[PDB]
Amino acid sequence: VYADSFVIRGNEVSQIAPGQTGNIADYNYKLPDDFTGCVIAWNSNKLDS
Amino acid sequence: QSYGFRPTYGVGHQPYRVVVLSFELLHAPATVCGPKKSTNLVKNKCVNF
Amino acid sequence: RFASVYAWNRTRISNCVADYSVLYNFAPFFAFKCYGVSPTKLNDLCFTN
Ligand SMILES: *[C@@H]1O[C@H](CO)[C@@H](O[C@@H]2O[C@H](CO)[C@@H](O)[C@H](O)[C@H]2NC(C)=O)[C@H](O)[C@H]1NC(C)=O
Repeated sequence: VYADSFVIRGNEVSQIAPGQTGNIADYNYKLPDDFTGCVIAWNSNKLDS
Repeated sequence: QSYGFRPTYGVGHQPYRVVVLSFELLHAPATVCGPKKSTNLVKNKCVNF
Repeated sequence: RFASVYAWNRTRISNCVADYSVLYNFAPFFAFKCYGVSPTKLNDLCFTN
């Protein structure tokens, strides 16, 4: 099992998906189309402000 | 380039700490498993293995 | 002064090279769901209008 943790903006919280394209989705982290597993997202505006 | 955050930023610009779990469930030696109690092993009898 | 829903503000777009990647800073973008045209490789399409 592999876990990867980072931070992204709200408009791109759904940008991370297998085969998505944009800035992050193709330049900083992509998920392969056959990726199995899932992503976890929550707001950290209280702390990262 | 700078990726600063301000608490005055609204939804879609607040920081979103994202963690993704990647699995590799396939025919390969198992190391991570759930909390299923292993029972005694039986042979030559039809059993839901 | 965005128009009310009952009288929506329609705009004509003419000959132009429109980059659908610089607009990402123009709004919070709470939801960016899209139909048959995915926004991912949207900058590689030519439209009648
Ligand atoms: C619909 O289009 C725009 C979007 O709000 C409104 O604003 C003007 O649009 C014209 C083009 O049609 C531009 O040339 C102007 O620069 C825009 N601004 C102003 C202040 O005129 C337009 O008024 C809207 N039309 C309506 C509501 O009937």
